[PDB]
Amino acid sequence: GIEYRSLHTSQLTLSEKEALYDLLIEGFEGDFSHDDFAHTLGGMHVMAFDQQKLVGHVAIIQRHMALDNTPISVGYVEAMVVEQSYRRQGIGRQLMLQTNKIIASCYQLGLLSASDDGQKLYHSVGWQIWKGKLFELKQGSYIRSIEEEGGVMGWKADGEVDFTASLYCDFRGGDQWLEHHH
Amino acid sequence: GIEYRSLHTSQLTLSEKEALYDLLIEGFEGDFSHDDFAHTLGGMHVMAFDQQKLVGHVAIIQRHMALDNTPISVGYVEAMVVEQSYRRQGIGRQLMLQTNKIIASCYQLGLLSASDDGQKLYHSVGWQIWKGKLFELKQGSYIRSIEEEGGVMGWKADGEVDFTASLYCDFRGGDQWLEHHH
Ligand SMILES: CC(C)(COP(=O)(O)OP(=O)(O)OC[C@H]1O[C@@H](n2cnc3c(N)ncnc32)[C@H](O)[C@@H]1OP(=O)(O)O)[C@@H](O)C(=O)NCCC(=O)NCCS
Ligand SMILES: CC(C)(COP(=O)(O)OP(=O)(O)OC[C@H]1O[C@@H](n2cnc3c(N)ncnc32)[C@H](O)[C@@H]1OP(=O)(O)O)[C@@H](O)C(=O)NCCC(=O)NCCS
Repeated sequence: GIEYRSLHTSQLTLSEKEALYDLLIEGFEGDFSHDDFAHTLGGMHVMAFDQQKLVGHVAIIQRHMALDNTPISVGYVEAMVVEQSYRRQGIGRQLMLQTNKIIASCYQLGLLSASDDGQKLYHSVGWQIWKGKLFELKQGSYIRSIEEEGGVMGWKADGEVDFTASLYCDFRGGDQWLEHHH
Repeated sequence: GIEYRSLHTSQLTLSEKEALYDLLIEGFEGDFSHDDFAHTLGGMHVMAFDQQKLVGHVAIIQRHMALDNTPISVGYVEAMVVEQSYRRQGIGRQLMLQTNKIIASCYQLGLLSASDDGQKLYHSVGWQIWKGKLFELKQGSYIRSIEEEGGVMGWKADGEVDFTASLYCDFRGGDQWLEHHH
């Protein structure tokens, strides 16, 4: 069947990294830059394989944030993709359940960014919309990230996380702006 | 001989985590709290083993910082320890060389905190004192971390890192203060 392996970036072979880049480009329909690839590296990769062949991926990146004024360790989930011909068979769900187990063993909180349609998969494995305010650094000072509110979901490993509290994010750059649409 | 394995926190067994806690407490001479242990978890552990037995460790934690106003991905090295009876045989050095290879495959910059005596080991494997200013968040705003300047060393994976530039750190809490000594 499908076999799942969880590997840190440092544990990947060159072959596996090239196959990951291929899966990401194709699965994101060519909207996937060198910075987006760099942005996926440095943490854990949960990967699905059909015999030797990479067919699914999600990354978990460690981030260090503040919940109101208290430090909180975050596992930040990104770059979820399943090869188009392998979709709608539960691989995405399995990737997320493995991801939840990593978060539970390692971090206080899981966070991710999803579109409205995108959210159902995550919600089926326990994720919930973050209700509180979000803040990001802009030219060295915190400013509320209205854009992103409602698009961020979380998953509670540390039972004392208030999803209505304010999160103050670490800097990850990647053009941040508030959309205004008439 | 000594065998080296690099494992993410999520890949450790319960036995291995308990042995890691034991090594850390003993190797840090009982100055090692639950928060200090939590602070070591969530990234990579480079570990040295004598047959089945854990004898050395160092952790690499992903951090996301700003170099002046540009994002920089950091591998933050912490919790280096070798069992006292195994010291002065090159295990510490080997742990650091494995650590440097992780940094080179994953991050733009390695950073760590060392005492004056502590620095020689790191300097023997290419690390250098960060010369620029350091900034940390305090009640939500950046303030210069004078305390820490001179105690932080870096190791350049991304050849365009200016060690005289200002680093703006992510929040990791753990009582921050400037010492004043007469
Ligand atoms: C999002 C994505 C990873 C989902 O992967 P997947 O393997 O198809 O996910 P799953 O199969 O677990 O779940 C997908 C859907 O198939 C349905 N499904 C899963 N297994 C099934 C089975 N045996 N029979 C019928 N339906 C099934 C699920 O019900 C889920 O429901 P939905 O139609 O209501 O959305 C995939 O569509 C993808 O790679 N998209 C492009 C990249 C992307 O947008 N990624 C997210 C970035 S945040
Ligand atoms: C710091 C520490 C990890 C070093 O581990 P180690 O395995 O002894 O390190 P190494 O053997 O690679 O290097 C240590 C010294 O032994 C010397 N040495 C290494 N191999 C040798 C050999 N075969 N023969 C003689 N000397 C040797 C090295 O020259 C180095 O030089 P130094 O005396 O000038 O400092 C260890 O002392 C320790 O665990 N300390 C307590 C925890 C701590 O303070 N950690 C750092 C937190 S930032």
